[PDB]
Amino acid sequence: IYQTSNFRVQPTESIVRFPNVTNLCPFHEVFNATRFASVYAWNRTRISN
Amino acid sequence: TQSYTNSFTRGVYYPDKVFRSSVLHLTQDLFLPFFSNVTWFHPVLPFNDGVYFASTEKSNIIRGWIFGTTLDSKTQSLLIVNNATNVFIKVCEFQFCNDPFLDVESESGVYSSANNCTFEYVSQPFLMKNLREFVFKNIDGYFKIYSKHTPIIGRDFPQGFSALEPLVDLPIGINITRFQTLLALTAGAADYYVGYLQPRTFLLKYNENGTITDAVDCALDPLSETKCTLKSFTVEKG
Amino acid sequence: VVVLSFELLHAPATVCGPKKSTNLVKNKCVNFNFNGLTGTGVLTKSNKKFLPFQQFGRDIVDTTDAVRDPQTLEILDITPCSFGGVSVITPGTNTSNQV
Ligand SMILES: *[C@@H]1O[C@H](CO)[C@@H](O)[C@H](O)[C@H]1NC(C)=O
Ligand SMILES: *[C@@H]1O[C@H](CO)[C@@H](O)[C@H](O)[C@H]1NC(C)=O
Ligand SMILES: *[C@@H]1O[C@H](CO)[C@@H](O)[C@H](O)[C@H]1NC(C)=O
Ligand SMILES: *[C@@H]1O[C@H](CO)[C@@H](O)[C@H](O)[C@H]1NC(C)=O
Ligand SMILES: *[C@@H]1O[C@H](CO)[C@@H](O)[C@H](O)[C@H]1NC(C)=O
Repeated sequence: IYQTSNFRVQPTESIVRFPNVTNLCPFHEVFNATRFASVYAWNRTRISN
Repeated sequence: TQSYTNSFTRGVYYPDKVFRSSVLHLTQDLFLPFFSNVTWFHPVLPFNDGVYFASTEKSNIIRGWIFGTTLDSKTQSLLIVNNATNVFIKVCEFQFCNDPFLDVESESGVYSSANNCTFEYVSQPFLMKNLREFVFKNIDGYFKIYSKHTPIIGRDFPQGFSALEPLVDLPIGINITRFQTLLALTAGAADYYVGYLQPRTFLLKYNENGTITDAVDCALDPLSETKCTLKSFTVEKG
Repeated sequence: VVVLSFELLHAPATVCGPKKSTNLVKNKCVNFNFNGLTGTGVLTKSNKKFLPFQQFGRDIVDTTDAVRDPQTLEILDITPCSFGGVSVITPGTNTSNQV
């Protein structure tokens, strides 16, 4: 009797389970505002986190 | 004002978020040495690695905390106020008044004025004879905070064991070399204590339910070190 | 016109795009990823009593054997898929060829 090799059951598929998505950064209001004042006086806001 | 007392077996918190059942995990982290020497206050206090703040403050008198470099409107600071419905954590600057007492007419009591505020996190009040224990830790700018509420009746600083849960891990990183307390309004019943954590080694005991029920310091006395070496709570003759 | 500068610099980013997910399959060998916990095995239903801040679970030898799913907060066991050795039984090739 000879011990030759090994033996395994292969995986079927793949799964990814990142948590719920929320706290979407605000970007529509910048695009959907109907006015940007002027090019010499523009509105800016910092978006982060 | 300062009267001192021993620390007994207090100030143990969950080191990580891993669930273990009926094991004995030997942990290496910053902790409060057993039978230490705390200062009972009846001020200027530095911040080297973390503190154990245990204000019983029976009704409501003590509230508020200031952390940072200069504790003024010059360098970034921190605030924590939890009254009855909301708690605020402002990371902006505030010059300091003469006393850390709240005016209760809106803000001029504890601090001077406001400026250029930034990220704010809110939550439910941290409150849920009324013992309150907190541990503050700032490592690589996550500002770990731990807490445990035991309004049960004991002594002014009794014995007993209670593990401390985590509470929040705010993404911060301001410089916190010094801090100072706050209150609302010296000869008052401002019963609270301080004490610095220390890099040590412990032996925490978990139960199948998942909660720490006992622990043993590994540098107190020879028997404790023997227990840690054997990784057990019992030792046979030898 | 708007200038949406995507500055990425020494300060931590903390501003990244979203991440989608897939379904949960139980009682089947599979690969998985739970917020960055790679590994393969069979996911079943467990009767453990996590405290409401504990994510993993570990044995006496530090092998992950429990996970709390992010979307739905329940407990799943983890058992690695089957493996073992293989031996071949033969008579002499001078005799026969069956095994
Ligand atoms: C604490 O420090 C004081 C001196 O500050 C010392 O007399 C005392 O033995 C120390 N330990 C305890 C338990 O009070
Ligand atoms: C933090 O502020 C203190 C003064 O409050 C200062 O001595 C120290 O150099 C600053 N930086 C660090 C890294 O502690
Ligand atoms: C606690 O303080 C905040 C801000 O000072 C206030 O909005 C809130 O109403 C206070 N809580 C109660 C119960 O009044
Ligand atoms: C607050 O921060 C802003 C921007 O960093 C700065 O212009 C201002 O001088 C600071 N102080 C006050 C009192 O606003
Ligand atoms: C953990 O929870 C189970 C189920 O309620 C309970 O039977 C057990 O006593 C608990 N463990 C304790 C209280 O140490």
